[PDB]
Amino acid sequence: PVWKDADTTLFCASDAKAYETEVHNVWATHACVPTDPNPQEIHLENVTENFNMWKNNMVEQMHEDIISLWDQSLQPCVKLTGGSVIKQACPKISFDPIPIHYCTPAGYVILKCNDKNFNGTGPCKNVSSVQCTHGIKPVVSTQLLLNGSLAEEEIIIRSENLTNNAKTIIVHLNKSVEINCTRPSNGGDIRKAYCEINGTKWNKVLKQVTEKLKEHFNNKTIIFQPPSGGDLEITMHSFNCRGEFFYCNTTQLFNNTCKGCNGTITLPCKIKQIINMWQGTGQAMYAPPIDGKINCVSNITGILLTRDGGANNTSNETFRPGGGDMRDNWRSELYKYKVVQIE
Ligand SMILES: NCC(=O)N1CCN(C(=O)N2C[C@H](CO)C[C@H](C(=O)Nc3ccc(Cl)c(F)c3)C2)CC1
Ligand SMILES: *[C@@H]1O[C@H](CO)[C@@H](O)[C@H](O)[C@H]1NC(C)=O
Ligand SMILES: *[C@@H]1O[C@H](CO)[C@@H](O)[C@H](O)[C@H]1NC(C)=O
Ligand SMILES: *[C@@H]1O[C@H](CO)[C@@H](O)[C@H](O)[C@H]1NC(C)=O
Ligand SMILES: *[C@@H]1O[C@H](CO)[C@@H](O)[C@H](O)[C@H]1NC(C)=O
Ligand SMILES: *[C@@H]1O[C@H](CO)[C@@H](O)[C@H](O)[C@H]1NC(C)=O
Ligand SMILES: *[C@@H]1O[C@H](CO)[C@@H](O)[C@H](O)[C@H]1NC(C)=O
Ligand SMILES: *[C@@H]1O[C@H](CO)[C@@H](O)[C@H](O)[C@H]1NC(C)=O
Ligand SMILES: *[C@@H]1O[C@H](CO)[C@@H](O)[C@H](O)[C@H]1NC(C)=O
Ligand SMILES: *[C@@H]1O[C@H](CO)[C@@H](O)[C@H](O)[C@H]1NC(C)=O
Ligand SMILES: *[C@@H]1O[C@H](CO)[C@@H](O)[C@H](O)[C@H]1NC(C)=O
Repeated sequence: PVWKDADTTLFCASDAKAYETEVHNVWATHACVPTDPNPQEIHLENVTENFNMWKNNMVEQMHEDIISLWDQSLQPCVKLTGGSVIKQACPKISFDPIPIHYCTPAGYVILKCNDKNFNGTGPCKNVSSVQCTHGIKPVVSTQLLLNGSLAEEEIIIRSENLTNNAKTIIVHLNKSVEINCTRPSNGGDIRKAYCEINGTKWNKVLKQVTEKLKEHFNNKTIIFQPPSGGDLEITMHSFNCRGEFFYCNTTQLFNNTCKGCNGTITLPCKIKQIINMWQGTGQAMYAPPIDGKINCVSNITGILLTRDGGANNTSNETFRPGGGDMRDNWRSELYKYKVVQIE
């Protein structure tokens, strides 16, 4: 059985619950099938295959799915896509992502790279074939990748072209770092929140990230700086928790000084009603946050970085956190997968 590289229309599988009102469950109930009860990958003996996580149509297909899911599930009170102003009801929803499997139709298979040091591009020497990917949670965020999978050996640097500073860098961690975010109790500032992180763990992992980046940039000095301009979605770590949009200041995470800084790091945050959408250009206005304690505990599993340009003539490389193109979030999980057509 031989194959060739090809794109095709995939379908999706999930474990959505019948009567759950959570928006991810409802969308999967009507747009996905139940997950494969007996999956078994086929190892391809002595096969080496090339992959390119930055040129992978699975990413675009997942992007279209998550756009469609958010479009049917989140209802803003006011939607402003340039000039036009749509007003409607904005009930609060139940929101928590569930795993989605992407699967091939007849005549196609997914090749899976099992190399534990695979960086996302180039050859792979331990290859298997599957009918479906694993369950991928579609977490929308900027700056930090949340609730993903971990690199199995070392910290992995991913980029389409590291020399080109316009190309985003995905840092894939091998040890997750918890981020615990709370909008407490109540009143009438209901938007003020905070995220707590173990500073010992975070600064240890950041140290390891800098050393790994030194390996790629001629043992140069590595400097982290906060973003340099942009809207709040770019300059802040943005994510959705229980349907509410949190914006968190990550200045204390990207400080090169760390000494007397081994305690809990408290990130100031705020819940925003007016957000610049990631699906398409436009603003959306939601209703004020629900009452009660709003809390999310997540795993930081990767970091999105942009390297500063114009530093060739210096001894430093400066890196800033940088989300915005949600495709890279899906890429960080689909990197090991590629679709081929069974000849
Ligand atoms: N047309 C194809 C395309 O690629 N895009 C369409 C338009 N986009 C955009 O304008 N921005 C800029 C905007 C700031 O100005 C922030 C956008 C963004 O990340 N928002 C965002 C919202 C909520 C959450 Cl929870 C989140 F984590 C992120 C990217 C998205 C990119
Ligand atoms: C290939 O990958 C598998 C995981 O699917 C794992 O046992 C190991 O990393 C490799 N095994 C062999 C026999 O090469
Ligand atoms: C990934 O590995 C390939 C070798 O297969 C190499 O050519 C490429 O530059 C690597 N990229 C990074 C970011 O390490
Ligand atoms: C967080 O990470 C731990 C180990 O790193 C893992 O066991 C746990 O399932 C992760 N939590 C989530 C929500 O993925
Ligand atoms: C993670 O990777 C780094 C190298 O980048 C290594 O020093 C460290 O020991 C690894 N941690 C684990 C838990 O494997
Ligand atoms: C990578 O980027 C650098 C700088 O933009 C460029 O000189 C080089 O040709 C690029 N390599 C590829 C394969 O595009
Ligand atoms: C998260 O933080 C809240 C308040 O700061 C605390 O009550 C809760 O126990 C924390 N949970 C974890 C898992 O750290
Ligand atoms: C913080 O991280 C360190 C090292 O990972 C760990 O020993 C400690 O239990 C964690 N929690 C606190 C409260 O220090
Ligand atoms: C984050 O906090 C620092 C001070 O703690 C402040 O200077 C900075 O403006 C804040 N970030 C944003 C995007 O407002
Ligand atoms: C990460 O997973 C935990 C457990 O499933 C969940 O409570 C949390 O809300 C998730 N975080 C995000 C940002 O989806
Ligand atoms: C900066 O780096 C790029 C890619 O490595 C190179 O093409 C360019 O000549 C360098 N310096 C300047 C001043 O352009």
